[PDB]
Amino acid sequence: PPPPLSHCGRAAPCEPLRYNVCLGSVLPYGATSTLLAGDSDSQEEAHGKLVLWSGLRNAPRCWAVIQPLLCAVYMPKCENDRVELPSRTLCQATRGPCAIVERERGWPDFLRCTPDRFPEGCTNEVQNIKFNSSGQCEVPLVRTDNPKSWYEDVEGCGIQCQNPLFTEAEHQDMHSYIAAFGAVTGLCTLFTLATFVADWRNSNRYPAVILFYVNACFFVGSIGWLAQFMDGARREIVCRADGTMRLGEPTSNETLSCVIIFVIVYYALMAGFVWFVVLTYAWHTSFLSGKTSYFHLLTWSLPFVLTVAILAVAQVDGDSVSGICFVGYKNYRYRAGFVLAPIGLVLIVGGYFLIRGVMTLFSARRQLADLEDNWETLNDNLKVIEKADNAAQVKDALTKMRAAALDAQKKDFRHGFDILVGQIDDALKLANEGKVKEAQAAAEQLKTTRNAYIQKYLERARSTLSKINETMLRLGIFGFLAFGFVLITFSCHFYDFFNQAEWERSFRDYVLCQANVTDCEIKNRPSLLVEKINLFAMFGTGIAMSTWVWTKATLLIWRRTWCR
Ligand SMILES: CS(=O)(=O)c1ccc(C(=O)Nc2ccc(Cl)c(-c3ccccn3)c2)c(Cl)c1
Ligand SMILES: *[C@@H]1O[C@H](CO)[C@@H](O)[C@H](O)[C@H]1NC(C)=O
Repeated sequence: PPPPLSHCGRAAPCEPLRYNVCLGSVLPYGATSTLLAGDSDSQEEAHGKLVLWSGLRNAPRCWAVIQPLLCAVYMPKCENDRVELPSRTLCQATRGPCAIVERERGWPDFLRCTPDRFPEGCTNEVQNIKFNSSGQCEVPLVRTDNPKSWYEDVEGCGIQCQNPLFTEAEHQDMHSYIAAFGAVTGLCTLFTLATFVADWRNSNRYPAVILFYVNACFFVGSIGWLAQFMDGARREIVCRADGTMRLGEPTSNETLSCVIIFVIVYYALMAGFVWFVVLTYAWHTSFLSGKTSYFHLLTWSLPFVLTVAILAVAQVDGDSVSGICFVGYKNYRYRAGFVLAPIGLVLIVGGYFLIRGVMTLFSARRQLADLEDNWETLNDNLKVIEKADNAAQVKDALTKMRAAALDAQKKDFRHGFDILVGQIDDALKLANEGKVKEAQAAAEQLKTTRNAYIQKYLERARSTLSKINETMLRLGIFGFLAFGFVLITFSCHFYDFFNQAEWERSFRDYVLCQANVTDCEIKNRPSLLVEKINLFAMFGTGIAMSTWVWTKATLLIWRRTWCR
């Protein structure tokens, strides 16, 4: 029994302990003092302050070091009218893990590690006392030892893998939607690819070959989206090794599984849009075999660059609702710059080719509509000269035929119309002179020039309009239909980015309030039905482009291979 040092003590009247327990541990000493605790001026009041301090049970790292400190200040050892001052080593041990205390409320003057009221080289009785109460994390926080997993300053607790803003039943509902849409797309797109490889001889040709790689992109995308449906795959792709949600991937000492599924989904998504722009450019140029090298470069290099960029900045995060890893689930700025930015460009570039595509379709359609209008004006006015008996009537119909000839005129075509124009002038002089018989005979000469040379150009014009009937219009229908779905996808990704500033605030507010309790309400969360609309647009194009081989010719392709 050695006598303790003068500086490690403080002269105080020692009153007996009311409670024989401090924060779930027995006390050996009998007397205490309420002067070390500034706020407390009674033992009952000290226990009333200790029960508020015990609210730090959550966050084990702080709770493990604050328990011997709180008992050394509020319920300390008092013997021979002197209270034991707590050692600075016991005090400094809290400064680090209990950094949350300084931030949330701030350390009081009596609980600050100053050389006075906290001296060095002092042996405490609380140091001998062992506390077994620790390791408590309030859900949605899960107990983890990984420092790169601890949510905010709550050292010891990390954010759980399952999204706390959505229920277990709601997850099941979204996963049922992804399974159904994924399987239908997966089977439809594979069928198209199987039909294309079966007739590869004829199939590897523009513009049909474009749709083959389009489907290939939607097939790979389906594999990545359906990957979560393997036993325990969703809680391997989206969940970290400790059980926390995956963030900032590629991260150190963690399975590549997350960035694998991200690369498969995002790359096949982006390459699908570059192949869409190729399809729209093909519909523009239809009105290309030597450009195959240029097509395959941009469709596989540009998405590669964007994917490598995301992996370099490490912005791959995982959502339990989607069941896949993606760019910018946490930091939406990186999502907009890598999802809305390229999808924004494909609507500008791809759309421009669809606009100039219909522009040329209706321009060439108008050319024959105007030339057939002038053909009838010539035919009807010739019947007027035939019907006419007056020299003024013949003169009137020839002047109408002359204006219609010049209107239809605007080298092989120019030479032919000059003969007709010249013949009208030769006929016009006869009408001016008063001759009706000679002018009517001259009009019949225009019929022979029309019936053998001008007729051939009209026949060639009507034939080109019949060329547009099937494939020329089919590619356009698929191009506009795909554009529609891309416009839906853009709107859904934009809606998310728009409200992600408030959804971050509401997610943070719900997790931090549930961290401590002896009700918490979700302010606002992202709309799942809008996410279902996005998946309807994504998988919708997958099935919509799969209908290219939905022709009568493909039925005979499968019948021929059946015999083989
Ligand atoms: C509240 S938060 O943590 O900011 C958060 C949480 C979840 C999301 C979110 O929308 N997740 C999600 C949930 C479900 C789906 Cl299907 C998707 C999706 C849709 C289309 C393409 C790829 N993934 C995405 C977002 Cl943007 C933000
Ligand atoms: C629990 O943590 C919140 C901050 O997330 C804080 O406002 C609250 O005071 C803490 N509870 C206790 C009892 O200290």
